[PDB]
Amino acid sequence: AMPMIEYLERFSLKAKINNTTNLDYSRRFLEPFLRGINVVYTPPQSFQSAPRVYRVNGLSRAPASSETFEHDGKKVTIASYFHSRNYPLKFPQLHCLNVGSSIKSILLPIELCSIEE
Repeated sequence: AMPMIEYLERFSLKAKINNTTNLDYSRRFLEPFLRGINVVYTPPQSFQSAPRVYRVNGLSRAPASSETFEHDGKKVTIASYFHSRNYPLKFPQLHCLNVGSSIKSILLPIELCSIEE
């Protein structure tokens, strides 16, 4: 598993990667580029889930700092969602990956995604 963040830094930015770097604009322009890819999502062990390969429809219309999602009739934000799940996000203020389907969109920051070499 090659960290998708590593891919972004080396290939997408050609510079330094971080939330302090303008990966936001890279996120928005890479949307069609990632639309139709497969990534291995490495879940924090608080999730108790196995590294799952998700099919990327694309990227979310909003950054994970603003993106709320319905989980059991309750909406929370992905930034706080991972943070309380014992995974402090390094890219919380950036767009989240949209995998799965239109009916149920799995939104996960590309920080936790790895690309299968």
